[PDB]
Amino acid sequence: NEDYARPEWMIITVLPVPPPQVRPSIAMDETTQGQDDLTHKLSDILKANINVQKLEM
Amino acid sequence: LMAQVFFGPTYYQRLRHMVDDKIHARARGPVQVLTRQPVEGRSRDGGLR
RNA sequence: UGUAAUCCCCUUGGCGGUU
Repeated sequence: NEDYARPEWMIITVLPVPPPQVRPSIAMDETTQGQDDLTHKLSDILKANINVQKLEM
Repeated sequence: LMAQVFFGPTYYQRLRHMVDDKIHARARGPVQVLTRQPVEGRSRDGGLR
Protein backbone atom coordinates (compact mmCIF):
# COMPACT_ATOMS: atom_id res chain seq x y z
CA ASN A 1 0.00 0.00 0.00
CA GLU A 2 1.43 3.36 -1.03
CA ASP A 3 -0.01 5.21 1.96
CA TYR A 4 0.53 2.70 4.75
CA ALA A 5 2.93 -0.14 3.85
CA ARG A 6 5.67 1.00 1.50
CA PRO A 7 8.19 -1.73 0.61
CA GLU A 8 11.33 0.20 1.54
CA TRP A 9 10.02 0.67 5.09
CA MET A 10 10.86 -3.00 5.72
CA ILE A 11 14.50 -1.90 6.15
CA ILE A 12 15.22 -0.21 9.48
CA THR A 13 17.05 3.12 9.20
CA VAL A 14 15.77 4.75 12.41
CA LEU A 15 14.80 2.74 15.48
CA PRO A 16 11.97 3.77 17.84
CA VAL A 17 12.96 3.63 21.52
CA PRO A 18 10.01 2.58 23.71
CA PRO A 19 9.29 4.53 26.90
CA PRO A 20 10.28 3.13 30.31
CA GLN A 21 6.67 2.02 30.82
CA VAL A 22 7.36 -0.76 28.31
CA ARG A 23 10.64 -1.78 29.99
CA PRO A 24 10.25 -1.03 33.70
CA SER A 25 13.11 -1.53 36.13
CA ILE A 26 12.83 -3.85 39.16
CA ALA A 27 14.37 -3.31 42.61
CA MET A 28 16.14 -6.65 43.21
CA ASP A 29 16.89 -5.69 46.85
CA GLU A 30 16.61 -2.64 49.09
CA THR A 31 19.58 -0.92 47.39
CA THR A 32 20.18 -2.19 43.78
CA GLN A 33 17.69 -2.00 40.88
CA GLY A 34 18.16 -4.25 37.82
CA GLN A 35 17.89 -2.88 34.28
CA ASP A 36 15.25 -4.66 32.17
CA ASP A 37 16.30 -6.94 29.34
CA LEU A 38 15.08 -4.49 26.71
CA THR A 39 17.11 -1.71 28.32
CA HIS A 40 20.30 -3.78 28.13
CA LYS A 41 19.58 -4.77 24.53
CA LEU A 42 19.01 -1.13 23.57
CA SER A 43 22.27 -0.20 25.30
CA ASP A 44 24.07 -2.86 23.25
CA ILE A 45 22.45 -1.62 20.04
CA LEU A 46 23.43 1.97 20.80
CA LYS A 47 27.01 0.95 21.62
CA ALA A 48 27.23 -0.86 18.29
CA ASN A 49 25.87 2.23 16.53
CA ILE A 50 28.48 4.41 18.22
CA ASN A 51 31.18 1.91 17.26
CA VAL A 52 30.13 1.94 13.60
CA GLN A 53 30.04 5.74 13.51
CA LYS A 54 33.49 6.00 15.12
CA LEU A 55 35.02 3.38 12.83
CA GLU A 56 33.58 4.91 9.66
CA MET A 57 35.06 8.39 10.10
CA LEU B 1 -33.89 -45.79 63.64
CA MET B 2 -35.64 -48.20 61.30
CA ALA B 3 -32.31 -49.16 59.72
CA GLN B 4 -29.43 -50.53 61.76
CA VAL B 5 -26.12 -48.70 61.46
CA PHE B 6 -22.67 -50.04 60.65
CA PHE B 7 -20.61 -48.91 63.59
CA GLY B 8 -17.02 -49.24 64.76
CA PRO B 9 -13.60 -47.62 65.08
CA THR B 10 -11.49 -46.76 62.06
CA TYR B 11 -8.12 -45.06 61.70
CA TYR B 12 -8.46 -41.57 60.22
CA GLN B 13 -5.76 -39.04 59.44
CA ARG B 14 -5.91 -35.26 59.19
CA LEU B 15 -4.55 -33.83 55.96
CA ARG B 16 -2.62 -30.58 55.58
CA HIS B 17 -5.32 -28.86 53.50
CA MET B 18 -7.40 -26.67 55.80
CA VAL B 19 -9.97 -24.14 54.66
CA ASP B 20 -8.44 -21.26 56.62
CA ASP B 21 -5.27 -21.66 54.54
CA LYS B 22 -7.28 -21.46 51.30
CA ILE B 23 -9.98 -18.82 51.83
CA HIS B 24 -9.17 -15.63 49.96
CA ALA B 25 -11.04 -12.51 48.85
CA ARG B 26 -10.02 -9.30 47.15
CA ALA B 27 -11.77 -6.01 46.45
CA ARG B 28 -8.79 -3.86 45.44
CA GLY B 29 -5.09 -3.98 46.12
CA PRO B 30 -1.60 -4.17 44.66
CA VAL B 31 -1.15 -4.42 40.89
CA GLN B 32 1.77 -5.39 38.70
CA VAL B 33 4.02 -2.58 37.53
CA LEU B 34 4.24 -3.72 33.90
CA THR B 35 0.58 -4.51 33.19
CA ARG B 36 -1.28 -2.77 36.06
CA GLN B 37 -3.37 -5.89 36.67
CA PRO B 38 -3.90 -7.57 40.05
CA VAL B 39 -0.89 -9.49 41.34
CA GLU B 40 -0.84 -13.29 41.58
CA GLY B 41 -1.09 -15.13 44.87
CA ARG B 42 -3.21 -15.39 47.99
CA SER B 43 -0.22 -14.42 50.13
CA ARG B 44 0.24 -11.20 48.13
CA ASP B 45 -3.46 -10.23 48.19
CA GLY B 46 -3.68 -11.11 44.53
CA GLY B 47 -6.62 -11.48 42.20
CA LEU B 48 -8.31 -14.42 40.52
CA ARG B 49 -7.85 -15.23 36.86
C1' U C 1 -1.43 20.86 74.07
C1' G C 2 2.11 17.23 72.15
C1' U C 3 0.07 14.78 68.24
C1' A C 4 1.44 9.02 65.42
C1' A C 5 1.99 5.83 60.39
C1' U C 6 0.92 3.86 54.66
C1' C C 7 4.62 0.38 51.29
C1' C C 8 7.08 -4.18 47.66
C1' C C 9 10.79 -7.31 43.15
C1' C C 10 11.62 -10.38 39.33
C1' U C 11 13.20 -14.58 37.23
C1' U C 12 13.49 -19.56 37.91
C1' G C 13 12.81 -24.43 39.70
C1' G C 14 10.55 -27.87 42.48
C1' C C 15 6.79 -29.81 45.12
C1' G C 16 1.91 -30.25 45.46
C1' G C 17 -4.42 -29.61 45.24
C1' U C 18 -8.99 -30.03 42.02
C1' U C 19 -10.68 -32.08 37.69
